[PDB]
This record gives sequence, C-alpha cells and structure tokens, in this order.
Amino acid sequence: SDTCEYCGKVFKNCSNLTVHRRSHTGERPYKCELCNYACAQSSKLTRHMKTHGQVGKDVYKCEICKMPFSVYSTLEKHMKKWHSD
DNA sequence: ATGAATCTATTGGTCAAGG
DNA sequence: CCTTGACCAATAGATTCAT
Ligand SMILES: [Mg+2]
Ligand SMILES: [Mg+2]
Ligand SMILES: [Zn+2]
Ligand SMILES: [Zn+2]
Ligand SMILES: [Zn+2]
Ligand SMILES: [Zn+2]
Repeated sequence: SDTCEYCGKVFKNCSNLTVHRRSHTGERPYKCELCNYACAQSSKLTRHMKTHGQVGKDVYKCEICKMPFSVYSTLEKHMKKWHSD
C-alpha cells in the first residue's frame, strides 16, 4: 500500500512514508549532539551539522556555552536568542 | 518613520538513486 | 530496506527600497 494513514498521500516505498508520517506524529529520532536541533530524516541532521562546522568556513564558538558555528551571523543570532540576559 | 520587498542562512517536505 | 542528497518552498532575521 505505502499510503499515509493520516493524510492519504501515496508513496512508492515504505521508507519515504515512514519519514513523512513523522510530520503527523511529531517523532524526531535524529538529535544533534552540538545543539537542541532534532529531525525526522537522517540526511537532515547531516545537513544541519554544516552549521556547526564545514569545509571552507572557520569555527566561531559561543563564549558562553561553547557551541560551535561555521557562520558568524548565525552565532550572533544564537547570542540574541539564548544569551540575551 | 513605517512597511514592503528582498536578501542570507537555514530548515521542512519531497523524491528518487546509491549501498 | 536504510541512507543519501538535490531540489524547491518556507521561515526568521537583516537590510534595502519606496513613500
Ligand atoms: Mg515516493
Ligand atoms: Mg544520490
Ligand atoms: Zn500524511
Ligand atoms: Zn512499502
Ligand atoms: Zn546542532
Ligand atoms: Zn551560547
């Protein structure tokens, strides 16, 4: 069958349906080790990891919580979000 | 001064090929 | 099957643009 039990969307295989269904169940088994990010698809965690460090970018660490960032403006957004005081 | 438009960086949903 | 990753829309914040 490979059809979503929640919205009826049809798929060509079981695994794409499994990933899709997590958007109805809220399940997010893939959790980043370097921040609170969590996701339903393993390659999504891989892509998110680029924001903590990537070839061709430096690493800017948060002076307060030590979290690493490959993009400095993202570290600035992190400062505003988590360490606003 | 204010809001619309438009950038960046990043993420969510989708789809399909590699292992 | 699980893994992988390209692609396109959406999102949040920053900035520019128009008036
Ligand atoms: Mg499919
Ligand atoms: Mg591929
Ligand atoms: Zn569904
Ligand atoms: Zn199936
Ligand atoms: Zn993370
Ligand atoms: Zn921090």
